[PDB]
Amino acid sequence: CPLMVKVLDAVRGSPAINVAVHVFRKAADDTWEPFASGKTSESGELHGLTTEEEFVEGIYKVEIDTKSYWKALGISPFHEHAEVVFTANDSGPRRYTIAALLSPYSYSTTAVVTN
Amino acid sequence: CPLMVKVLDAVRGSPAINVAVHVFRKAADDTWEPFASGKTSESGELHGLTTEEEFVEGIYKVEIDTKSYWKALGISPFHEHAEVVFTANDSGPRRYTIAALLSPYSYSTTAVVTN
Amino acid sequence: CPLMVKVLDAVRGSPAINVAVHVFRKAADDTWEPFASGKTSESGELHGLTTEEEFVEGIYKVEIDTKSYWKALGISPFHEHAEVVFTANDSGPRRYTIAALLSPYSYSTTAVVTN
Amino acid sequence: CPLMVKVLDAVRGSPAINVAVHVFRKAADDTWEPFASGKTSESGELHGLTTEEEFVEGIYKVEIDTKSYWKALGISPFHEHAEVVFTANDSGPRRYTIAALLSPYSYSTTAVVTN
Ligand SMILES: O=S(=O)(O)c1cccc2cccc(Nc3ccccc3)c12
Ligand SMILES: O=S(=O)(O)c1cccc2cccc(Nc3ccccc3)c12
Ligand SMILES: O=S(=O)(O)c1cccc2cccc(Nc3ccccc3)c12
Ligand SMILES: O=S(=O)(O)c1cccc2cccc(Nc3ccccc3)c12
Repeated sequence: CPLMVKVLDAVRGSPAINVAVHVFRKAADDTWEPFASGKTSESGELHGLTTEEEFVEGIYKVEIDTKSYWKALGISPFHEHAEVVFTANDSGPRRYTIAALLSPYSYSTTAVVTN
Repeated sequence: CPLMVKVLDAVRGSPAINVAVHVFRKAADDTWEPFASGKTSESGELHGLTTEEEFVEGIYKVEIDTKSYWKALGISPFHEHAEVVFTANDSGPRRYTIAALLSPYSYSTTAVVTN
Repeated sequence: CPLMVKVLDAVRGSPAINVAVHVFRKAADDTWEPFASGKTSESGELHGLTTEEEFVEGIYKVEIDTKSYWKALGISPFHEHAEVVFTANDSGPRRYTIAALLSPYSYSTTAVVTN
Repeated sequence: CPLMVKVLDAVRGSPAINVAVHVFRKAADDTWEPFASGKTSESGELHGLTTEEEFVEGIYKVEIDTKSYWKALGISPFHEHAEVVFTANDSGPRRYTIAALLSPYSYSTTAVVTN
């Protein structure tokens, strides 16, 4: 599993559960092509988006539907979604964990790249 | 000034100077149309992107070109850029300050909205 | 003004107003001695804590009373307070801006140091 | 395991390994009494600090020696250490994960409280 997404709720101090995540890969004509999607689990995690074979070098975009999450909690948010755009590899494939720390008017995003 | 962007370097503890910023607005046909652009000053701030008249209701994307910034400092960062996507002025005109806190493998973004 | 504190509310996207701040300095006997205190203004900022003359070299602790802030807004937060502990002026006098970004179960803190 | 600490390096996008962590419990006379300590593992995690039996309600302080971490990497940091001060329980015991996201001049800290 080369790509994992994790989402935290900073208001409740909990995993952000059932958050939709859409992954896109940048095509040769500079457009965003749908690549993978899912929703975070009870632990706020999303695994099995892709495989090592399919996760080739290139620019990827991870969109996290933060607005719908806050809407379900009855809390007015600022952002439409959180966006994480990055180049897969320098490098030689390894494991990418993208984490998103959510607040209604702020978010932090981190990348842990491990062997 | 209804839209301001501020960028901080969390490695040096200093304003992030000369950071390129591109702003887009979502058109009726669902495409991102160029809206405004500029670079942060010596104080890490970018003003004068737009006017109250031109800053109508809509969905805006603020793209902060973080990769270029880090590379010039000799750092190969994770993200291509920081993205901040939000609905603006849907309850009348407001003033928006978008701040970004930059690390090579992480960023935080905040919004302060005033009436 | 060599020491400034700024506090942001990440739930409301606004300055955190009337937040109590206590500053301490480490004495030669290793105890924390009261150095200065105040509360953030309507802009979320606290100035005039000290002077260049009184702000000598040493280890300082800035205690930001975040729990009291959240409770008044009807929120039971995780942290008692945010702490920021740092050596100051060990390479000559500097100006320090300490910022805190507050969420109920998370905070970020930054420092901008200028000569 | 009622108390877990996790430390991330935001410059390298990696677990922060071999970071010293000291835990204190607030005594009746308002002093900090040493309670538990350790160093983060290769995964940047510290488990087995305490037991459910010993981890009674009260105020705790988790000190993360961030300065020594950056020093070993040859990077000049701002903070002496990161401090996380919190009340264990409202509530009825459960699991506390304290995470710290480290940059040389900034840190974020989060709490995930789970059943
Ligand atoms: O690791 S934990 O805090 O246990 C954690 C537990 C459960 C869900 C999480 C979701 C996103 C990030 C986390 N960690 C995190 C926190 C701060 C910065 C980066 C990642 C989550
Ligand atoms: O405010 S200051 O630290 O003075 C600051 C000074 C200079 C440049 C800054 C750029 C972006 C954000 C800041 N503040 C900030 C810090 C944390 C959260 C949100 C905004 C900047
Ligand atoms: O700069 S602004 O967002 O205008 C801002 C406006 C009003 C109050 C603020 C309080 C603390 C930090 C800020 N900025 C900040 C944001 C991110 C990182 C560091 C500092 C505040
Ligand atoms: O969960 S991961 O990113 O995989 C992660 C992996 C390895 C070490 C980590 C250390 C601290 C926080 C993490 N997460 C985190 C990130 C952002 C906010 C809160 C916690 C760590």
